[PDB]
Amino acid sequence: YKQEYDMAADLVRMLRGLGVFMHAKCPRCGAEGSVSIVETKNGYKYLVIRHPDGGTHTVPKTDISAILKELCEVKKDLEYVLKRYKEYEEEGGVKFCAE
Amino acid sequence: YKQEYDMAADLVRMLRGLGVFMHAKCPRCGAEGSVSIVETKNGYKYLVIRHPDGGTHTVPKTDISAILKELCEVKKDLEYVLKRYKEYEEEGGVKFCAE
Ligand SMILES: [Zn+2]
Ligand SMILES: [Zn+2]
Repeated sequence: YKQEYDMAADLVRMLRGLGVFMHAKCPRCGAEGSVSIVETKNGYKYLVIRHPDGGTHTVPKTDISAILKELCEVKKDLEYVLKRYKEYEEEGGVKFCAE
Repeated sequence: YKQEYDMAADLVRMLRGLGVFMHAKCPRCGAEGSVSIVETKNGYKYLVIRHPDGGTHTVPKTDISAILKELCEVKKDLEYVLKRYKEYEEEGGVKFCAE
């Protein structure tokens, strides 16, 4: 559980740094909110849901299904964007990385 | 030029929809600003730089080098995130897409 939780937390961290929108049903409230991470003073990152009125709830390590579902959707969106980059370089002749 | 410009504009559109942060040196000002797209009333999407005080400048079709450079950086960031998803699924056993 802790492994799976930290890998999810690590992805959410990376995506949040990029600006990537993520939303999920909170395991605690039932309410929709934004998926984020919090870092304890000791350097451990855990997952939370921030509900649009400010309320934030910790995601239990045994219940990350809704977070994994959203990470799945994000993964597909990023795959699609990269497929288009590949198309525009290989079929379109665009050299995005001038080299 | 128009082809290359529209493919870049199409990527910027997709990334902006995802929330992905993009910044570049404006071909007109010299100033740094955020890369975005604008859509004419007739449905054509062109590229602009929005400078943090509100000033927005059209990017000429013959001068998209700084936009392509940033799209290159974004591409590498997204490749890195997907490499980590692949690692966490294949080596970490995490099934992000429950199926
Ligand atoms: Zn909640
Ligand atoms: Zn400018």
